Order: sequence, then structure tokens, then C-alpha cells
Amino acid sequence: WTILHYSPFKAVWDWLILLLVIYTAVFTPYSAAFLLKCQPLAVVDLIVDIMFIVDILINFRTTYVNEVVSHPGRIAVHYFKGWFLIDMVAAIPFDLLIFGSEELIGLLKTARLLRLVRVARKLDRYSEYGAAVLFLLMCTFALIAHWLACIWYAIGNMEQPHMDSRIGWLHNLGDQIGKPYNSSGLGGPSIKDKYVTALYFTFSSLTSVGFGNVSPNTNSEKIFSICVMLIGSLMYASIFGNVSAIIQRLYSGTARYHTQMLRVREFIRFHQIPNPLRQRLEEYFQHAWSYTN
Amino acid sequence: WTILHYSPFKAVWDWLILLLVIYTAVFTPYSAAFLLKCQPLAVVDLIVDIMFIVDILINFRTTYVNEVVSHPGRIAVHYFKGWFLIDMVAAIPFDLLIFGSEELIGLLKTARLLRLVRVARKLDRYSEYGAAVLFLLMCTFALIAHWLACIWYAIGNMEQPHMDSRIGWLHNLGDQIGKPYNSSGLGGPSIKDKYVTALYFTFSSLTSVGFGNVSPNTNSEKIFSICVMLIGSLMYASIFGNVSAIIQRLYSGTARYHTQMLRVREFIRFHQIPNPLRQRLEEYFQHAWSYTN
Amino acid sequence: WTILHYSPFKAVWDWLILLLVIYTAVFTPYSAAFLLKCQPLAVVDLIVDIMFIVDILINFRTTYVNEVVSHPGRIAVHYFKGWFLIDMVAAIPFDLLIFGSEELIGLLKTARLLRLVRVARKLDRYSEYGAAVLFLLMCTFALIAHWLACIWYAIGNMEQPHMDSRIGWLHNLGDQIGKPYNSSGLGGPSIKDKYVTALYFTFSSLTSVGFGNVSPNTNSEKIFSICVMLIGSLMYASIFGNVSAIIQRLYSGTARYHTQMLRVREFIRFHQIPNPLRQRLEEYFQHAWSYTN
Amino acid sequence: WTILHYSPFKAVWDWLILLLVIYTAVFTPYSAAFLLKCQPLAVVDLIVDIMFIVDILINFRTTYVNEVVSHPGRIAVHYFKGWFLIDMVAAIPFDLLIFGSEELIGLLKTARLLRLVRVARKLDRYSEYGAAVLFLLMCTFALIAHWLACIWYAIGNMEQPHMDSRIGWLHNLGDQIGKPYNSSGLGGPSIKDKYVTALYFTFSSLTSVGFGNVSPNTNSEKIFSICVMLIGSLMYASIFGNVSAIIQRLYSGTARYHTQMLRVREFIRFHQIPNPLRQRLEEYFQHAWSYTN
Repeated sequence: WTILHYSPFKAVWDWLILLLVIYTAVFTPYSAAFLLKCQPLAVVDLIVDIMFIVDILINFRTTYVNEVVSHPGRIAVHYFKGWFLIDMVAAIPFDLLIFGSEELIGLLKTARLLRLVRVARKLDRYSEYGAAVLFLLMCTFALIAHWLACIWYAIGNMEQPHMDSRIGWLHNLGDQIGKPYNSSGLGGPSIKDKYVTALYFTFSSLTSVGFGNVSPNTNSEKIFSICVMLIGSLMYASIFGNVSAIIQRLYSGTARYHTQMLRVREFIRFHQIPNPLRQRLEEYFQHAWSYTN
Repeated sequence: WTILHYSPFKAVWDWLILLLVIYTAVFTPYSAAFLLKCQPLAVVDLIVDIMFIVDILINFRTTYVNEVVSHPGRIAVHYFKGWFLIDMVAAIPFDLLIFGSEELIGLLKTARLLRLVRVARKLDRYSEYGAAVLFLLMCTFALIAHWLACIWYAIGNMEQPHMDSRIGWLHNLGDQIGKPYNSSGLGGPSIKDKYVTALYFTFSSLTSVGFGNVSPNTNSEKIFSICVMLIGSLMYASIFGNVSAIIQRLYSGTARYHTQMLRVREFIRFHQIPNPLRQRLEEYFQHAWSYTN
Repeated sequence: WTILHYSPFKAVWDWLILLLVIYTAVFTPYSAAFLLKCQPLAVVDLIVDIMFIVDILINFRTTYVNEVVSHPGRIAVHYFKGWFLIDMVAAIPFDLLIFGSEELIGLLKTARLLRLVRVARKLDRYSEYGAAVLFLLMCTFALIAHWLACIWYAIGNMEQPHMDSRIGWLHNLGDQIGKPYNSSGLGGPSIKDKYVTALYFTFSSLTSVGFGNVSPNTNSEKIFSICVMLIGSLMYASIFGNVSAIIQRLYSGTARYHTQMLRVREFIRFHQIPNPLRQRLEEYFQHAWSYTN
Repeated sequence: WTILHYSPFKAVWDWLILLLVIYTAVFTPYSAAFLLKCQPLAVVDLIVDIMFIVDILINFRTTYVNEVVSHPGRIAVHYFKGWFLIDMVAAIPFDLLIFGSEELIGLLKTARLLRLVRVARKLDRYSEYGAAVLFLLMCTFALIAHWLACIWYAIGNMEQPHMDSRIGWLHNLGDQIGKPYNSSGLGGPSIKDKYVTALYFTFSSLTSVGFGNVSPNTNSEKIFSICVMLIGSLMYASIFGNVSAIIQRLYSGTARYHTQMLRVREFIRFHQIPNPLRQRLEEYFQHAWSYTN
């Protein structure tokens, strides 16, 4: 058998794998930052890993254009020359292969972030619709804010148990919500308080509003904020440049319509057109425009 | 009888109903957030509800285009197939029908916010003039800031009387203005202090300036700010994209004029035109431009 | 005698009166806000008032276009029908006519701000050059920041001596710089400290950065900040829209040059042009472009 | 001998001198602000000064266009009439010529900042590639942030040892990180803490996010922030206007492609083209576009 790459099955499968790549982009950075020391999430994480291996089999059994190539040997060799390496490294189950704690293993499972490359390949499918690229651009913004929230928590959590003298952002969070840290590192804020504060601070940093309660005090926190001010300004020159451009592209029929209507209105004023003729001019423009766009 | 939809009466009535929809958009969210436990506002609220019912009768008696249809049966059936459902639900007097406190009834009167749909329909009338769409866009910005101020006060007021341990924004407001809360929830800021601080914080959040005195500390306050940072950035890519585009559209005659004037100026420099001819060139451009735009 | 409106004298006089209007726009709001209870400023203020009266005489003796009109009666009648009223009210010496303190008289001298209308008239002269409209736009931004700094100090100074209980921005300034207010309103910050802090806060508010040390606490201070967030966002959609557009207009020769150069570069790549011909193509474009712009 | 200005040697040498100008732009302001009272930096600083003198010799031995001029006398005279003065003053070793402390001498070595003019000349080379002008624009932004960080530290360090009464930004930094100043000016933050805080504050000021921990309190600090709010807004109207324009220029093939594809898609919808013809239309557009761009 062989799947045609343009078929309605392969279209639905590629949009299903977009949602599983978004699951990887959320829960892999989160587990590596917040959770390092069956459940519904533990079985879902296995189901998703199985579907990312099934997608390797579909890539051995899909046609390609280089009109179409359909021979299984020329398909398999094209994948082995192309993306099979990255798609395989994104699937190696290192948790079953290494023993050196669950911290090393859970950090090594960040190799799953190579699944973002499956979305970077298939942009010919995903970018075709204006409403789909608006969904992509807002998910890219919300995922950059989330990955930075995981890095910001790693910077806090790698300094809170140190000889910090109560300066870093996690001690200040403990004081600000009335959940202070004891000297042994016991007590303190919950994982919900620490995650919600980290995500709040990185949306605050990226959108460039500082409400004054979370702020960087250690040199590592300040160097992280210098980097997020560089990222946030390149990202606003790119993402929110493109988001407004796609909104203005969706609005483009109406933007042209107002422009041509005002040219007709000024022509009507300049020639001082009488009402029995004027109605025929402006009703003709409405008929012609609604007919042809 | 039957109203022509293009008549000067129906034009004035549609602009009158825009101002009554703005009254609904201000005073319905405000009453549901700040006031839940005759006066000039109580009689005005009844007068406005009566005029929104009269508008249902005008919709049973207005022509429509599908050239015009004027038969009262084809008018009435078109409205029953179309918007009559939403226009009726926006007019059901639930305060006269339900008994379960004045809190439930006052919250249920938020069904009046369906009147915003009357403005979403009639955009063919309201968007025709550049100065009118500037008035709409600044009212949309000021109303989003006000609706968010009502949600932010609901988030504060649903946590201030809880076992909060004096963390949320209303306790901090009480301390900052020297009107502290007693343990029983007595004393505290006035409704003017709480409304002005809520509206100040949501214009602060939407325009992305944090002056440092109001800030989100509870997880619900931080999740609200994460949402207002997403809303504010999509809204600036849309509203303030469009506001500058309409200002640049109003300026477009002058923007073209400077561009053509500088082309003529560079042509005059490049050919080194003598003054007796140069004056005739640049005065001709001024005459021709002021004649034709 | 009669001045030709296009003469090199009238050109120099109109640019001199722009600088005297900027003096009025700075020192009239400043004196009315900060100074209300000879010196170099007192004699300069008289010299400037004399030159704004001389400009009324020049307006009785200047030609106008309605080709030119040069008859002194048709000049004088055109000015009496036009701007003479506003130009006269901008020159009435109320300090010599009224007695009711120096506070009323100094506030009434704000009638001099009508001199801003002389700049609003003569925009045909002042907007002709791209570098001059950049100077205007940055002076409009710096003057809006200064007028708002005078309003913000009036809001502070009308509440500091009240039964405020040490909440408003001037008490907090006194504490922050170690110059606290005594209970009698004695001590406190200097006029330099109060002006520099007011101007700092309004550039902070207009550019939407809040560094956290100055913040609005009273309802009047918060309502002022709600207004400056509305002004600042309309102003950025207008002034900094136009400033970037004028910078991009000054850059337009280079922006076209890169665009045409890259079209020629892609044509050269697509046809795979040999070097002996390629040099002639790209050197011709450099010669033709530097010849014609 | 004589170097051809277009040769692959002179191309590599001009890109090497760009990296040595960036070294000067970083380490000269840093040494003059932070370090004023062999090592790897002391020998690198001598090596760089030698290479900037070798570049004067290359300028005496390079052809120029005024087709090319290659005569060594006409080359040398063109350089003596042109840039030789500034290139020589950028190389005078004042440290070997003056004795009046190492503070005066180290401040006088800021004459090396004239090397930025070598980059301002050669923009015909450096601006040719879109990825190179993105590297320039982000280095200009990061260097403006660094030069302002050196000025901000000079403003702090010229007031910290004064009769300040613990108001200025360096005393507040000492308190915020638990490294307070003793009355003699001993103790306090390290040069890493002071530099990282100064650079953090100027990226914070330029990108218009104030996180609330560093803020200007003295009049000199507030006047510096008024200036950085003026610089940052002109710079965002220029640098981040241009950075988005170059990103949109790099994207321009794809932006045209989506626009033409949607015109073809709307033509196909409007004429209701049957599938056997539709495939030939849209595959032809893909073939023609991938052939010609």
C-alpha cells in the first residue's frame, strides 16, 4: 500500500500531528523544569509517543514530488536521505535505555522537542489558510512565553536552595503571597503559584509591561531579562508585524472597497452628479463589487 | 404604513440607537459588577428599555433589499427568520418574571448585552464616514477597558471577603489610600475608589504601562493579567492598527500632495528649470491639485 | 508700503515667529502652574509680547492670494474678517487692565496660548521641508509632555495642602528624595525637583514605561493617568506614525534603490549572466540611478 | 603595489575592520566608565590599535572611483583631502604623550570612538546583504544600550560618593542585593553587579518596560531617563521600523506568493472552475512561480 500525500487522510493526519506537536511543546518543557524530583497524563504521554512512531511508518508509505513518486524503495530512500534521522532521534526512548537519576533521564526526554521540526517542514499545508496562520502565530507567542517561563523557573530554582540570602524571585514570591520559605527550603509557594508567576512574568516581559511585583534581582535573572527584551523586540517586529498583516489581509476586500467607494464619492462631488444619475453610479459600484470582489 | 430603510428618519433612528447601545454597554456591566447587594438612572434605564422595544416594532415595519421589498408579510417573515430571536431575548424583562435574590436577577439582566449585536449588524451605516469609525474605534477601546474593569472588580470582590490573608488587590488599595478594611469587611475604599482603580488598572494593562501601585498577586489576578496581555496585544494589532490607518486615510490627500510635489521638485532640480518657467510648473501643480484632488 | 508674502523677509519673519510661539508654549504654562504665589526672563517676556504685536502690523501690510491682492484696504478688511480677532485676544495685556490677586492675573495670561494658532495657520510654510516637520513633530511631543507636566503639578499642588493624609504624589516625592513636608506645608521638594519629577512622569506616561517610583494614588491622579493613556495612544498612532513615515520618506531614494538593485540581482541570477556582461548591467544601473534618482 | 578596492582581500579586510570597530565600541566606553581608578585584554587592545594603523596604510594604497584611479599620488592626495585627519586622530597614542592622572588619560582614549566613522563610510559594502544589515541593526541597538549603560553608571558613580543621603541608584542597588555601602564608600556592589544592573536598566528604558526595582530618583537620573525616553522612541521609529522592513523584505517572495495565490483562488471560485482544469491552473502557477520568482 501507499498513501497519496494530498489525500484527505494525509490532510487530517497532518492536522492531528500539529495538535500532538503542541502537546509536546507544552508538557515536555513543563515536566523538565517543574516536575523533576497509571496517571491520566502518564498514559496520554505514552499514547502520543506511539502516534509519533506511527507517523514514521506513514513517512515510509507516503508519495512525494521531486509529478509524484510512488515506488516504496524511492519513498524509503528519500526519507533515509532526508528527515528520518531527526524523526528517529525524536522517538528514541532514553528512559528505557539509561539508569544517573530520574533528573538526568527527565532532562534527556527534552529530545522530544525535535518534533517541532515536523511543523517547520509542513508549512506548505499549515500556512495555506489565513485563520490557520493566525492560530499558529498566537500559539508561537504563547509557547515562547511558556518556554521562557520554564527557563525562568530553572534560574529561580537553581538559586533558591543556594547561599542566596533571600534575594531571588522565589523568596520574594513566598513573601508576597504569605507562603514564606523556611531555612531548610521547606514551606514556600506551590507548583501552581510558581508556574502561574513564571508565566505571568514572561508575558509581562514579552509584552513590555512591568507591574512591579515580580522583578529580576540576581545577575542571572537580570541577564535573562536582557535576553527576553532582545527576544521580545525581534518577536514583536516579526509575530505582531505578521498578525496585523494577516488581519489586514483578511480585511483587504473591505479596505479596497472603502478606497474605491471614496474615489467614486469624490468623482461624484467633483462632477456634481445629479441624484437620478448618482444613484445609478453608486448602486452600479455596489452591484459590480458584490459580483466580482 | 412602512419605513424606507434609507429614509432620513431611519438614518437618525439608527444613530440614536447607537447611543442607547453605548448606554447599555456602560451601565449594564457596571450594575452587575459594582451595585449588586424613582432615581434618575432608574427611570432612564426604563426609558431606554422601552426604546429598544420600539425598535423591534420599527424592524417589523422597515423595507429591506434581497431592489427593495415593501410587503408587510415579507418584512415580518424576514425578521422572524433573521434577528427577531436575539432582539427579543435582549428585551425579555426577567426582573418581572423571576423571584433567587436581586443578585441572580441583576446578573440575569446582563442579557441586555445582546443589544451590541444591533451595532454589529448595521456596520454598513456606521462605518461609512471616517470620523464616525474613529469614534467607534475609541469607544470600542474605552468599552473593552470598562468591561475588563468590571471583571477585575468581580475577581477582587469574590476574594476580598474570603480567607485571603490580605493579599488581593482590594486590601492593597485600602492600605494605599488610607481607607483600610476591618476584619469584618467593614470600612475599606468607596465604590468611586474601587471603580476608578479598576478602570485605571485595565487602561494601564491594555496600553502596557505598569506604574507599580496596582499589581496582580493572587493566581486568579495573575491569570486575568495573562489574558489581558493576550487581548491587549491582539487589540493593538487591530484597533490601533485601524485607528492609524483611518488617520492616514484622512491624511491621504496631503500624503499624495507631498509625494507629487517632491517628484515635481526633483524634476525641477534634475532639469535645472529657469525661474520664469519653474513658477509656471509649480503654480500649475498647485492649481491642478486644488481643482481635481 | 506692503510686504510680499513670499519675500525672503516674510519667510525669515515667519520662522522667527515659530521660535517665539515655542517660547510662549514653554513659559506661559510653566508660569501659570509653578510660579503663581528687571529679571532677564521678565524683560524677554516683554520683548516677545512686543514682537507678537509687531506681527499684527505686518499682517495689516502683507499681500495675500484669493494671483496676489496688494491693495491696503483689501488686505486690512481680509485680516479683520479673518484672524485679527484671535491675534488681538492673544495680545490684550490683562495684567495692565485687572486688579483678584496676581494668581487670577497670572492664570488669565494663559490667553497667550492663542499664539499656537499662528503656527496652525502657516503650515503651508512650515511643513514644506522633511527635516522641518521632524523638528515640529518632536517639539509637539516635547510640548504635550510639558503641558501635561503643568496639569499634573496643578493636580498635585491643589491636593498637597488639603486634608490629604499624605497620599498624593508630592508627599511621596518629599519622602523619596529625603525632603519631606512639614505639617504646615513647609520644607518639601524644590521647584526644580517638582518640575523635573512632573516632566519625568509625563514622558514616562506618554512613552508607556512606568519605573515604579512616581505613581497616581488619588482619584484625580488616576483619572489624569486614564486621560494620558488615551492621549498617548492616539498621539503614538499619529505623531510616531508620521515621524517614522517622514524618516521612511527621507530614506525613500535608498529604499527604492535596494528594491531595484535586488530585482536586477535576481534577473542576473535567473538568466545566469556571464561576468563581462554582468558588470555592464550592474554598473549601468549604478550610473543611471545616480544620474536620475 | 596597489590594492583594488573591489578585490576579495579588500572585501575580507573591510569585514575584519567591522569586527574591530565593534571591539572599540564595546571596550572603550566600558573602560572609561567602569575601570578608571601583560593581561589578555591589554595585549588585545594593543593588537587592535596596530591593525587600525595598518588600515591607514591600506588607505594610502587602495584604488578609488571618481572608472578607477590607481596612481599612488592621486590616491594619497585623495585620502589627505578626505578622511586621513579623522583616521589619524582615531590613532594618536595620547597615553604615550600626556602625564593629569590615569583618569584624564583613560578618558582621553575615548578619541578611539572616531573608528565608528570607518563603518559610517563603508555602508556601500556593509548594507548590500539583508542578513548583514539585520546584524548591523541589532548591534546598533545593543551598542546604544551599552553606551547608555556607561553614561548611567557615570551619573551614579559621580553622585554615590557625594553628600547624596543614600538616594541615588547605586545605594539602592547595594540594599536590593544585600551588598550595602559603608559610610566611607567601602563595601557595596561589585563591577559585575553594577554593569549588569546598568545594562539591564538601559534595555528596560529603551524597550519601555519598567520592572520597578531600578528607578531614577536624583534630578540627573530623571533628566537622563527623559533623554532615554526621547532616544528610545526615535530609535524605535527608525531601528525597529527598519528591522521589521528588512524581515518583510526577506519575506517578500512569500508575501507576493500568498497574494497571487489568493487572486488565483478567488478567480477559480468566481468562475467555478471544474477540477480537471483547476488542477492545471494552480499547478501552472506553482511551476511558473518556482521558475521565475
